[PDB]
Amino acid sequence: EDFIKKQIEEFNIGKRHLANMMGEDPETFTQEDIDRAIAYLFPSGLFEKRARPVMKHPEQIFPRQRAIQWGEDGRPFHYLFYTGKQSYYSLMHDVYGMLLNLEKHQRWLIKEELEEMLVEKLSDLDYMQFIRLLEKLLTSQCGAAEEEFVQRFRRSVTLESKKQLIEPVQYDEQGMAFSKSEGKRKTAKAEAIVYKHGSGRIKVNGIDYQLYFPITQDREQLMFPFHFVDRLGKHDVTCTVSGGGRSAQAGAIRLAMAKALCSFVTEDEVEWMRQAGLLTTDPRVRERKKPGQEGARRKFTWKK
Amino acid sequence: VFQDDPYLMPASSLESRSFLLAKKSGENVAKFIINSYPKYFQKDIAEPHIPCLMPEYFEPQIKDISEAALKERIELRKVKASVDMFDQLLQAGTTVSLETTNSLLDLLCYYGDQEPSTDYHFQQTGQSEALEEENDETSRRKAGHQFGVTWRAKNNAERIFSLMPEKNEHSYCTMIRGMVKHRAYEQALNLYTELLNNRLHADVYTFNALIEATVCAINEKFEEKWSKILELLRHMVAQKVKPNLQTFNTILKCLRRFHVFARSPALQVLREMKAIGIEPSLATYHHIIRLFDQPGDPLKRSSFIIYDIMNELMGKRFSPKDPDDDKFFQSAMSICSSLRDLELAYQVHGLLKTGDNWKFIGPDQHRNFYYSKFFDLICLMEQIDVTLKWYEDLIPSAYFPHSQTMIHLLQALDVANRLEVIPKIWKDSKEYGHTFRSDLREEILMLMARDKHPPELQVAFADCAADIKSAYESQPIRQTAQDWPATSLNCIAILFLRAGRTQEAWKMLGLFRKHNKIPRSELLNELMDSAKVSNSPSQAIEVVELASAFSLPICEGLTQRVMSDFAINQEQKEALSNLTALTS
Amino acid sequence: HYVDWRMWRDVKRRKMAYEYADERLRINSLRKNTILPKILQDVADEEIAALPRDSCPVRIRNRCVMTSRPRGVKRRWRLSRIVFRHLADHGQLSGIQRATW
Amino acid sequence: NHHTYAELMQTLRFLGLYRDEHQDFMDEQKRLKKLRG
Amino acid sequence: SFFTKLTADELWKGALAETGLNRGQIIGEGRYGFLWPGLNVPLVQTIAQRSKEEQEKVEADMIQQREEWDRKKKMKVKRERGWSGNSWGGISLGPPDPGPCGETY
Amino acid sequence: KNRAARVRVSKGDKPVTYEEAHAPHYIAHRKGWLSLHTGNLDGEDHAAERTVEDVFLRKFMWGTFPGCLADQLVLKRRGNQLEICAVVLRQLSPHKYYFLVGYSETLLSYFYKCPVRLHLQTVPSKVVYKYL
Amino acid sequence: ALPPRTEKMAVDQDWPSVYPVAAPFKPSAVPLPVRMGYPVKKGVPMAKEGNLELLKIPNFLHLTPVAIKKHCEALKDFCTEWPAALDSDEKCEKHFPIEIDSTDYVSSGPSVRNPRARVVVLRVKLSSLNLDDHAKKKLIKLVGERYCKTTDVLTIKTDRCPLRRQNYDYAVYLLTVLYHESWNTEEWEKSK
Amino acid sequence: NEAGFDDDGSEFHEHIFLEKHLESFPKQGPIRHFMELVTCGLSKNPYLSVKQKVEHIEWFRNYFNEK
Amino acid sequence: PVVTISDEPDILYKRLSVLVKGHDKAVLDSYEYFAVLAAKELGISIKVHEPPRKIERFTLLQSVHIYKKHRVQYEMRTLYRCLELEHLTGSTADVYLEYIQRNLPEGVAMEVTKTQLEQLPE
RNA sequence: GGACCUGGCGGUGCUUCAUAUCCCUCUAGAGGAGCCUGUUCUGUAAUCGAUAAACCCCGAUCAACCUCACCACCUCUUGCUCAGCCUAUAUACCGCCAUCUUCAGCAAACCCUGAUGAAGGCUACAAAGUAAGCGCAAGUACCCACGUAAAGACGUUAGGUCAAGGUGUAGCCCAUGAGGUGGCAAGAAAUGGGCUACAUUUUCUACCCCAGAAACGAUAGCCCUUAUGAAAUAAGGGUCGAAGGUGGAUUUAG
Ligand SMILES: C[NH+](C)c1cc(NC(=O)CNC(C)(C)C)c(O)c2c1C[C@H]1C[C@H]3[C@H]([NH+](C)C)C(O)=C(C(N)=O)C(=O)[C@@]3(O)C(O)=C1C2=O
Ligand SMILES: [Mg+2]
Ligand SMILES: [Mg+2]
Ligand SMILES: [Mg+2]
Ligand SMILES: [Mg+2]
Ligand SMILES: [Mg+2]
Ligand SMILES: [Mg+2]
Ligand SMILES: [Mg+2]
Repeated sequence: EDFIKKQIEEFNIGKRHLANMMGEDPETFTQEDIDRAIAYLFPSGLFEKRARPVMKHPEQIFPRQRAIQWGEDGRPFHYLFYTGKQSYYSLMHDVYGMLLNLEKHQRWLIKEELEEMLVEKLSDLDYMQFIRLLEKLLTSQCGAAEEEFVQRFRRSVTLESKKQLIEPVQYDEQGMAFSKSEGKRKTAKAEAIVYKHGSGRIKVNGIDYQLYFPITQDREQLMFPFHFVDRLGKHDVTCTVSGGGRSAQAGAIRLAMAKALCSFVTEDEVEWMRQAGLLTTDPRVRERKKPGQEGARRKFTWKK
Repeated sequence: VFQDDPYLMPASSLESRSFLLAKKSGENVAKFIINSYPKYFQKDIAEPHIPCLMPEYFEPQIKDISEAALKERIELRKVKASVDMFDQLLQAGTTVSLETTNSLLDLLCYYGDQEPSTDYHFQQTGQSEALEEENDETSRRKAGHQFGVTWRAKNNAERIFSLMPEKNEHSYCTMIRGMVKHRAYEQALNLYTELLNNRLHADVYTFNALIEATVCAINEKFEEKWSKILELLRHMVAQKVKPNLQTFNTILKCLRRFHVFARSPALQVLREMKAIGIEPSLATYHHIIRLFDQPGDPLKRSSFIIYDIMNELMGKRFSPKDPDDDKFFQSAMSICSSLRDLELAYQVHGLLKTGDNWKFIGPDQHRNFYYSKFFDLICLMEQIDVTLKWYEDLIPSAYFPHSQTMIHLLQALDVANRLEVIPKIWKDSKEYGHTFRSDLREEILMLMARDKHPPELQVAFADCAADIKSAYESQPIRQTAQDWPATSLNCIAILFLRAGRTQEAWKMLGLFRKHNKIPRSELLNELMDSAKVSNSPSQAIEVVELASAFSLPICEGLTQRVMSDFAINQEQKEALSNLTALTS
Repeated sequence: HYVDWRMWRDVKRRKMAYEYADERLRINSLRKNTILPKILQDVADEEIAALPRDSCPVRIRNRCVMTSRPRGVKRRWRLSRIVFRHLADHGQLSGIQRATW
Repeated sequence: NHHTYAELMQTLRFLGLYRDEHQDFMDEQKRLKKLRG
Repeated sequence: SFFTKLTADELWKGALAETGLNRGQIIGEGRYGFLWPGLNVPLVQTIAQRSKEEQEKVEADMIQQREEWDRKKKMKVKRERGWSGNSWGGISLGPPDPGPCGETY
Repeated sequence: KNRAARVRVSKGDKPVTYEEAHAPHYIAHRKGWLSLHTGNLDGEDHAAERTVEDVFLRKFMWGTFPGCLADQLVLKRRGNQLEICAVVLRQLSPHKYYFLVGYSETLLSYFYKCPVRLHLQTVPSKVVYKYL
Repeated sequence: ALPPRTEKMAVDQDWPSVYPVAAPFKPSAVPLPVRMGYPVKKGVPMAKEGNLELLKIPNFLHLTPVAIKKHCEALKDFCTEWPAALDSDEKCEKHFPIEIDSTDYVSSGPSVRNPRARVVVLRVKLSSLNLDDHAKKKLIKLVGERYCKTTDVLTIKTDRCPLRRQNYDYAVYLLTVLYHESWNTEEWEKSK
Repeated sequence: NEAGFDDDGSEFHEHIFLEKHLESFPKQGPIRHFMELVTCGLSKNPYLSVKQKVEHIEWFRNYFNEK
Repeated sequence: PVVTISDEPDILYKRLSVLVKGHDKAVLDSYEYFAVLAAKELGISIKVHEPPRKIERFTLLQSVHIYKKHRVQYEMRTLYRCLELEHLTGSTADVYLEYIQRNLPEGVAMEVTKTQLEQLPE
């Protein structure tokens, strides 16, 4: 469209004008630098990242307007026009034909992605039948051409990894070896320093565990990682702690010592204690009272 | 000063002046409302106190008959109230002091027994911009007359000056200055003689007023008035008063009134200036510039003093000293335009660009005249690339081009044969509001249809000519119902033929028949060439018929071309033969 | 020209409290100090209880700068609940969001 | 104070530099009420 | 209080109750009649204010123009009768709407 | 139901602007503020009189540019430089426009006692974000 | 109307010249088709020529990096240099002993009276006093709530007089008369 | 934040040392105790200037005498 | 370029720290860039810091007459950005500080600046 | 009267469910005692409004005077106002909300079906439905994508407010408007919600969880002092040392 063409012209000229006002008057002003330049030029301060200003090629801004499907004869271009779903039915016809001629010889796309590639609205059962035929074609022994068909329809996965990030060993102090990790639970913070050898000693805010933790439940919480990894009296710790309470501080310490001992124990056992549940933060935090209630979830008296 | 919205930009100098005077209207309009109701704006909120933002009180707060009330009414410049209550004090028998009687006669002599004008005076330059090329000698006789108050015999100033007991130098000085300001020159001279008899001293302003009065006196020769001016300066030296810049500038204004015989006295005056040691001003140079530049002088050696002037004046920064320092630049480019000197034009444009000297352009009309003449001269003798560079540098940032310039802007392009720039300057002119200027329209149409051009230039010309025809059609019912010029019709018709807009060309052949305008033989011959291309015998017979209807002496050759070039039927052949028989 | 009579009644209260603040201030301190004799105060008492009952800073009701509503005013903007709601919900009061914590 | 505010609005409306739709209503309604009341 | 005033769009929404009028005015006309230079009278540069006769005559013209305005509201429209007045049975709706297929009825 | 600044849905023929369309829960999530004055931050004194003057400006300029203010104004306030940026339509004559600019330009300066500046922004027709 | 100065404007045209001062957007001046606003379902973010959202943005158009650089060519005129007082805090402590807090609270609108802008507090080191032996005990016992023990700093605060310069005077006067009363030996120092 | 706002060059000894305006009575009296109390209050006043401090003093002086 | 070098030795400003309070972090960090590059070409030593945001949340009623259980809650986001200048000159002060002060943003801008000027005892 | 269309209902059928709701279940309470605070009733010369869910520590994030519109008594007339009115109607309304909603529908414009009736429009191995727009969803706030917030249309209930303010209609302007001064907020009784208890996982003291000792309960009442205020409600001490023995039916919340 002439709209699209002049919008393009205007972006190009305005992009060059954008590098002038900044300082990158050399011709190559990238899209990241464009976002950088408009950020500063006019400060946003709006929570929606679409409600802020923008300067992209009209291509991404304006949507995909489908071309005319018939010339000046009437006479629509695609042969499956009067289905109203030319692209989808042409694809289904093609996939059926490759299944047929293959039988004579012898993750998956989401619905929105398929609709984007076809530029046509689609029913969920239409998507389901397309996926079913495509699975019929991979299950059937197909050739390299129909392999590139299945692979232009299949997309990426982006697998993550769940191995605990091991802290480096800081061979420091005078000549000792330690790891300095962190932990947090219920507004409590604990930075912990664990030396590889030392046969047992904690210095929670300057004093030992029997002084900072008079409660045996707190002492059990401090035992927990060692007694799991069978290294009870074989390392020694020193911990600084702020905020929270008598159990939140102990939990933050427990997490910090586990996340520091990871460097001193093997990778199979750090996986084992992650499975045991000593290497994950506890997201349980206090909720908020609501206007018109008598607590976070607690309500008042009579409502029915 | 103008807003950045494309609807609110002025397109012309007249529109810009209209917008500025409308804004100034809104300003004295808010001043009137706020001073009429000061109670609604007495609450100050800003710290510190901004006395230029608190409202002004114009009503006299002292109602008792007292000299403090006289001082209040003089400070409020209420002439009638001050006169009436001075009469009240005289009736009460209270002796009014010499200083406040002096302030009262100061007010009376400044205002000429009238109240100050309620309009802040920004009128009397309302001349139309269509008469800037004829009769600056009758324009002087009707433009040198501000309708000021003539000094009436037996006014309130004379009554006070007779009534008060002890006459002093300040009172006599103010009386002489007021008489000179209100054109009582002979009375001012007689009062100066009375001052000399009474053994008082006149100050610098009074002596300058006396110089102006002696010159403005009627029926005396320039030699006699010059001798009188020399006598007044001798009296100044004898009274030990030191002359100054405004004294000598008044002398220079007067010798500018004294024309060719006063050229050497101007040089003597400037030499005595530099000898006594007072720096001449831009108004001084404006005065001797406008003296030496007079129409009808066959020598132009009087116009060589402009190069003497600039040779003294490069590189210097100036401060305001005299009222005509803003007229200096306008006068000198009048000289630069008159003598056609690009190097001196550039020289004083440089003197303008030195520091803050741009300020000494002054008002908008002077600015428009200055930049108009500068751009005329740039178009007249500069090379076309630096003319267009000055065009984009000056327009519309510095000034709005006048109607005449448009024509000239073209003549330079026609000389340089850079006719490709015609559509853009046409678009600029239409943006600046020159759409309804018939002389411009005619000029771009001839320069545009003179020659055969490359086809992309031809089709751009077709768009421009289409919009010109659209404007001509879109002028309904103005008293200048300007009939379609035959030249413009012929040119637009040639251009639409050249770009291939043939059907439009046929329609305005119909417009030719409507407006009874004689078409040109070249336009005709192009119409037959188009009819040959289209293979249209009916169109060929149409243009032959129009030529016969206007009885043009080309019609026989056109008919012979129709027979030679088309396969024609017998009834059309008979009609063409009848048309040739009618023309024969 | 005041929104109501009650607003105009406080604008009068405000004014003559502000003008009659010094006299009251002086005698009152003299009241709650322990230096002058028990009887040397009975006199100052008269002056206060006799100083008019429209300047005592006990009758100042921080009402609404826009629409006289006594109860339900937020001091920082001198506005009632629903007027502050109207302006902050139409978006002409800077910084005021909707609390979503 | 409400007086400078509302009385300047009074005077500026009576000078015609201010058009308040509210006073236009009451003006018009009081006219159509004085027609009958 | 000017502060407690409101827009007219809002005053009428309440007056009509249809959810369950300033057009005859020039931009500077005042009761006092201080005819300005940017409004009403064009832009000689002289502030002035009309007299008691020009004001009364102009406002009399305005109130008469209102009266003729309520007349052009309170004319009568003529509806042709179909089978009876207050019926719909012989009422001719116009020609059918032109077809979007470049058509005409 | 919440009825604060929510223009309800008519029949699909109701022109409406970005500002009017967004509801108060989008007040700085999608809309932002129409008046930028500093008083509503943590430590400041005079925010009340800033708002009292704010509603005044909105109604003065509403009654002084009669029926030409397309959407509502942007009363920003940096230094003592109050600014009344506008989006006024293209119907009245420019000399009248410059007049009401000057009249306001000086009258709010003498009411509030500081530099007040109006930077109009003429627009052809009242804009439409969506038809409700 | 008029075809705008945006497409009249070309590249290599000076933007510090185009926008001198801080001013609201003016998209006709702006040669950038910048689009703002949550879009409609099948549409784009709103255009540039009429947005109020593009108006309400502070608009740092006036100050572009190159404008900063050229601005301060002139702004470079007005600065001397510091001496070799050294980045070493002990060196500047040796060279210039005391420290004073004297602040402004800039607001934005009609007035500049923020009374709390008269706060003046003074921090001084006894190891920079150097003339204090048993007279130090005097200073300490005299100032009760000050002299934290970990760092040897005395902090006297004045907010008792309306002006900042006479508050500075009150800090220096109280310092010197505290000093003189500390060096004033008094008759009851021995019966401790 | 203090442009203008001179207060006639108060300069630190008129504001808080009111001994020059104290007008000494016999100092051992409760009245003179009051003057110490009120003097320290006007010293710790930063909102009032020295001129309103001294008219506050003379109010009490006038009235204290009046009795 | 009027300079006017006058008489008395410098006031010796230590640690002129600007605390910038605002409603909008995007204006605050754009301001950070404007001041950081200005101090870079000024020669003056700047450092950055983020003093943590305070939310003033508060509750009002939603209905005009009754229904106290249905309430609205409004909040203020006050964010701070500290821009501390260390080892700067008295002349250096009212030219940089002045440039920034005049080129301050609107309602989302405060410039609380503490100055620690050094001096000799007396 | 006959026959239908649509909707509501059914102590209406089958199936699948609810999960803090439906039951069986789990934890802490209400209902029993005292106190605080609303409301009803009684009372008084003494406001008004809310009044099953969706009123009842509700307009009030708040009444000694003020507030205040109530009452008594006495005064004011172009009255802070080109007046005013807290006069009547929320069954004329704007405004801002409750409720279903702890929902998913509301739908312009077409098209088809019903012999061209009210109306209706389903079958993916598919039989007429296509759909812009609002709503859920999505995107945002807070610590995550989780949870909690916000959000939740059309309409329902002439549901709530002319008393927040504005306001149509009808009324008053010797009045129903304006001001000053002093009182109104008491329980033979009742009920809603909270607070504290009836102790031994308790009580007092240190400590802020390794002791000593006891083997109880008023934030009421009277007295003293203080705070603030012109003028005492609040606060501390003193004194005292109630009823009360973990509360039936029913019910609440998670
Ligand atoms: C007597 N009824 C027919 C009635 C009449 C009017 N108004 C009029 O007819 C008066 N019309 C005049 C003034 C003469 C023009 C009425 O205005 C009313 C009502 C009914 C009430 C009932 C109210 C009741 N409330 C107080 C508990 C109730 O049971 C409900 C409810 N949904 O819970 C109501 O509907 C009720 O609140 C209500 O709305 C009524 C009226 O408004
Ligand atoms: Mg009939
Ligand atoms: Mg709700
Ligand atoms: Mg009711
Ligand atoms: Mg009443
Ligand atoms: Mg909710
Ligand atoms: Mg949602
Ligand atoms: Mg009802």
